[PDB]
Amino acid sequence: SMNPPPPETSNPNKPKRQTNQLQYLLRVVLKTLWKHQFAWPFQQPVDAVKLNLPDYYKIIKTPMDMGTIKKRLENNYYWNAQECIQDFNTMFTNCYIYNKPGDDIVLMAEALEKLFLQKINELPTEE
Ligand SMILES: CC(=O)NCCCCn1c2c(c3ccccc31)C(=O)NCC2
Repeated sequence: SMNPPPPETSNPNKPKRQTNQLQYLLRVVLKTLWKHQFAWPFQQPVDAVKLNLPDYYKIIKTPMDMGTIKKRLENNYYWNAQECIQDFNTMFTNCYIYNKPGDDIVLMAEALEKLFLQKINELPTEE
């Protein structure tokens, strides 16, 4: 029923790159999803305490959220686009794994994931 530490957003000994696909992931993908009317449940780690979800971190062992992803992008945590794409997919999958099918939160994730897929379909070829 307690919150775990959040996912890592800083690690000096992880090698890093700043690149055109990662720049698109920030400027196009993350920013598109972040501004959406259904983004708010996804903008920070799940607070299982305040939200009264004592089983959340029993079920979800790979937490991920857009606040973490935004920090990772802005703070140059990633080596490649696939790492970031994986974080988005983990976020969506967690939502579908935890929640009751058909609930509002699932519909919210689906709306964001539709846009995610639309944007990553046009991920640029690397420079
Ligand atoms: C991103 C994520 O999966 N968070 C965990 C659930 C957070 C609490 N919560 C819920 C619903 C919901 C809807 C909107 C915000 C928070 C919500 C809803 O539809 N079913 C009940 C749970």
